[PDB]
Parts: sequence; C-alpha cells; structure tokens
Amino acid sequence: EQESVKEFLAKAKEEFLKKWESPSQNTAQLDHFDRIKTLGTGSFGRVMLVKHKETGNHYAMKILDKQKVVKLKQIEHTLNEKRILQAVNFPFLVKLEFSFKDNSNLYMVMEYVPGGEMFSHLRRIGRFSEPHARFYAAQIVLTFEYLHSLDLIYRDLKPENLLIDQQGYIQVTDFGFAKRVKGRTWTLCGTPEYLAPEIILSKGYNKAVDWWALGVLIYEMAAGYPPFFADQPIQIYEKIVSGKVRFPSHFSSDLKDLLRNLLQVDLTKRFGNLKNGVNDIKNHKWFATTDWIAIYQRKVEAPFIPKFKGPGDTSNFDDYEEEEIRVSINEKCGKEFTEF
Ligand SMILES: CC(=O)N1CCN([C@H]2[C@@H]3OC[C@@H](O3)[C@@H](N)[C@@H]2O)CC1
Ligand SMILES: CC(=O)N1CCN([C@H]2[C@@H]3OC[C@@H](O3)[C@@H](N)[C@@H]2O)CC1
Repeated sequence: EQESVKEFLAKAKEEFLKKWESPSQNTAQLDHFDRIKTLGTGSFGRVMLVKHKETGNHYAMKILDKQKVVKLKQIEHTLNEKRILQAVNFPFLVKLEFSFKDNSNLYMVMEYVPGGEMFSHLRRIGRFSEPHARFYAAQIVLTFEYLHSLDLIYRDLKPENLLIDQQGYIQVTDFGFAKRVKGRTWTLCGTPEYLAPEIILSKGYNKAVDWWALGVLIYEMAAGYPPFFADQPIQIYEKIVSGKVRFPSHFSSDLKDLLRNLLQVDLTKRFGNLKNGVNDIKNHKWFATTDWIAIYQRKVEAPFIPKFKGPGDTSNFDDYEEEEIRVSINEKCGKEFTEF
C-alpha cells in the first residue's frame, strides 16, 4: 500500500475509535427547530427539513418512533446507526450534526443535501454515460475503503441512498443497517435487487457484500436498470444466485470485465475480497482515467450540478403527506434506548 493511504487510514481508525468509545449524546432538542416539510418516509419513520431557530441553518432531521422501532425489531440496528454516524468523518458521508431523544422519538439531525437522490436524476436522464457513472463509483470505492478499514459494513447501497450535493459530489446516507463487524455477520437486511448471494443463502457473510452491491450499482447507473430485475423478490433471488448476467452491447469491454469480477457469486473470488483488497478495483482498466487523489480532494469537475435555488429548496425531493410529530406525556421504551 502507498504510504499516504496507509497513514491516512491509520489516523482515520484512531479518530473513529475515540468517538466510538465515547459517543456524543443529547446535543439539541426538538423545540430548537421549526418544521418545514417532509422529505421522505419509510418503515424507519420520516425525514423532515427543519430550520434551526437561532442560526437559521437548514437540516434533515430523521425521526424514529421508539415503539415502532421495537415492534419492527430494529433496536440494535438503530443504536448501530447513531453510534457509527456520530463517529465517522469522510468527504462522501452525510454529516450528523445533532442527536437527541424524547418521550416518544429518536432524532438524528444531519446536514441537508438539496440536490436530491441519485435515483431521481438517474431515472430522469435514463442512464449515465460511463464517465459519469465512473465519477460516482470512484467516490463509493473510496468510501468503502474508509468504512471497511474501520471494520464497518454498510449493507444498504442503492441509488436512493446516494444524495447529490451542491458541487455534484455524492453523500452516502442511511446507516440503518451499518454495523461494526470483525469477521462475519448473519442478519438478512437490504433491498432485494442489491443483495449478494451469500445473504440470500443465509450464510455468515462479510464486507464482500458491499463490493457485490457496488457491482449492482455500477451496472444500474450505466444501463438504467439493475442486472437482476423481476416482479417479485423470490424471482430476483433466483437470478442473483445463478451466476449469469446479461450486459447491454453499449457497455465497454473494460466495464463488462470489472462487473464480472464484482458480480462474482463465489465470494472468495470477488474483487474487493482478494489479497490486494481495494487495489484490484482501483487499478482496474475501467478506472485507468480516475485521479483517486483529486476525487478525494474534490478537485475534479463533476459531470452534473443539480439545479436548486438555495439551501432551503426542496424541489429535488418529492411530496409526502404531512403528519404530526407527537411527543407523549409518558416515556416510552426508555430502557431499550438508554445509550442513544
Ligand atoms: C441528508 C439529507 O438531505 N437527507 C437525509 C436522508 N433523506 C431520506 C428521505 O427519507 C427517505 C428517503 O428520503 C431517502 N432515500 C433519503 O435518503 C433525504 C434528506
Ligand atoms: C383519507 C386520506 O387518505 N387522507 C385524509 C386527509 N389528508 C390530508 C388532510 O389535510 C391535512 C391532513 O389531513 C393531512 N393528513 C393531509 O394533507 C390526506 C390523507
């Protein structure tokens, strides 16, 4: 490994471990913010655009209902998410600014990324050219090199979880399945189209599942649709475990070669999981034009700058039913969330 990379990752791990061992807690409260608009929803709860009443700064506030987290069996995952987010620091990761809890809910207040989800831009344009896909892929490669060096598996890569910032760079969001793992882990989680075969087959799996998901993402960016597509999950799973994929004829030979090595069903042969680790990916011919240092330093001109009017603009996010943020007069699930 290059001395620069080695000493960078050694320092990255030292800094992560100090915050991991002593997590920040209770750094704001709900009535410090005005609620503006719902930016998205899921089983996790909701994300709202908020404005800090004193500073005027905008944030994306993820709100989880403690009782629903318990019923959906996501306690450990939610504690993982907040503890990891408060400890990481990398140019292409969403930045957690505050966290707190009250009688009913857990709150993670993040810097707001007004360019919207990669998913929207991909569906609007149709597919990205190879250079455009490669610019985003390089940022994911560097982000996974960082996360994996901290013993973190991400487990939720997909276009809806990649936001585009004001400079056209990626911010990875949604650490709801991220976990610190030395060795293997066993939980079935993630979106069907992006699951590695070893997840579908209920094996103990490792960080190689993130490199499989990178293969799916690159294919989807360059084709406009994912490589394993079907109407029901059970049919998607059959395609994933088969060891066959079809590439559009417009794909370059270098892209097809990279994808055969990322979408390798045998995890012991998959790029990212060999002796050379991430360097088999960084040194692959498809990445020959990539200036890894300049990408990290955000010195490369992005292929695309999202249109938006200012830090409060919500036009790149879609419209959701607006519901109350209720806080019970009685504490719910206090024991389960003591460490949050
Ligand atoms: C940092 C920022 O600007 N964020 C945080 C994350 N959210 C969520 C929202 O909830 C579900 C859906 O939209 C999801 N794909 C998205 O990542 C968007 C706004
Ligand atoms: C029956 C149904 O599907 N509904 C009921 C009414 N809502 C409106 C109404 O206006 C303010 C508030 O109730 C909000 N929930 C929403 O916008 C749409 C969803």
